[PDB]
Amino acid sequence: TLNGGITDMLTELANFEKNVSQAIHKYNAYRKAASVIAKYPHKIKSGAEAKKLPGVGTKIAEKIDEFLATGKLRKLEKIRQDDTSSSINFLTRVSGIGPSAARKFVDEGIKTLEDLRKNEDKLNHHQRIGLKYFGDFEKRIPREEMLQMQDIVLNEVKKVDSEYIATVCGSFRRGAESSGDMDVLLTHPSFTSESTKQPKLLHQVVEQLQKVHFITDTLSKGETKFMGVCQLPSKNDEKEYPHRRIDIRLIPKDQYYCGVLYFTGSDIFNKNMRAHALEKGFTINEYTIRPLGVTGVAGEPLPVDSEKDIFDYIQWKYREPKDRSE
DNA sequence: CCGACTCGCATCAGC
DNA sequence: GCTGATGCGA
DNA sequence: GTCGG
Ligand SMILES: Cc1cn([C@H]2C[C@H](O)[C@@H](COP(=O)(O)NP(=O)(O)OP(=O)(O)O)O2)c(=O)[nH]c1=O
Ligand SMILES: [Mg+2]
Ligand SMILES: [Mg+2]
Ligand code: NA
Ligand code: NA
Repeated sequence: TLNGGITDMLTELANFEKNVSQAIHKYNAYRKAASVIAKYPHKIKSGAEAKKLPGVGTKIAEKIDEFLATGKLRKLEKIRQDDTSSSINFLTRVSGIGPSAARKFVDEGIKTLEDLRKNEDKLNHHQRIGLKYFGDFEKRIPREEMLQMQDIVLNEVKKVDSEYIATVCGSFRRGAESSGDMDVLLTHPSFTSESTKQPKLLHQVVEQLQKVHFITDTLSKGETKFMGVCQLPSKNDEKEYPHRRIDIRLIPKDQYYCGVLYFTGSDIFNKNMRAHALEKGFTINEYTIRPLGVTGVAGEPLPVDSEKDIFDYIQWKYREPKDRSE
């Protein structure tokens, strides 16, 4: 990271606009600029140099020049001193508490960690578990642990039905040396885009993982998406592993490649690829890639037989998962 | 100059 | 209960 | 906040 200081500054500004200003497009603007600078293979010398990159306009160019000259940003220094901003930015770090709820909690005088802990009855379920594992959820997961978790999930899933296929995506599939959480794609031949020949396909998997005490908590749970908490087993006299966030996503089996492309990421890579898809006259979700008729409505799903096919349509060279970490 | 920047689950308002 | 919007998150 | 039209 040749420009770590610059990208940190931009990320912190992105978090401000998202959590405090509640301006999601400014959040995305700052995160795009941070991303494009992160992969820039030179140590940036000026805001003008950075301005040539796509996503870096005039305003960010000015802030880069201020940072390079002084090592600080006065706009950020003020934001850090603001109490409401500081309180909201902290509260939103609890999973389940977004910008809206964070601002509402502050109005009611709930703005610290002990505040949250004494007002548990004013949290919904997701928020209560997010508070419960606040410390754990901010810890990274070494790939070594990710490999153990993959081993458990894939085997427990096989025990339920051998026709399941569990694929670990996210930063792990991109080959990250450490991950923020675990992301699992799930397929079963009974569930396709044409029909669902078996009920509770995701349920049975979740229940099995609970049965062996891998899954410990549930944030949300529906037909196709599970969002919860898991933990590795520790041997005798060991300090326990931290509790980890786990997402499980059931996708129609015939729509695997669109699914695995989506969940592999990164999130900014997905935004860029889908934006590029639009400019090429296609639209992409986790299910399909569809053309746009000039009238502006999506047409019928095009044939997809690999991840590369999706790249081919929008005229991108194929990029390995390890080169999608934007 | 300025419109525009994919979806699942929880929860709530309105009927 | 159903529908559609909002919040939050992947 | 940025940018393509
Ligand atoms: C947050 C987010 C995620 N995704 C997709 C891309 C991610 O790689 C995938 C899993 O989300 P994640 O676990 O929050 N991101 P990650 O696995 O790439 O990185 P890490 O968990 O922080 O290590 O979901 C989106 O398509 N839009 C999003 O806004
Ligand atoms: Mg992840
Ligand atoms: Mg995740
Ligand atoms: Na630029
Ligand atoms: Na949060």
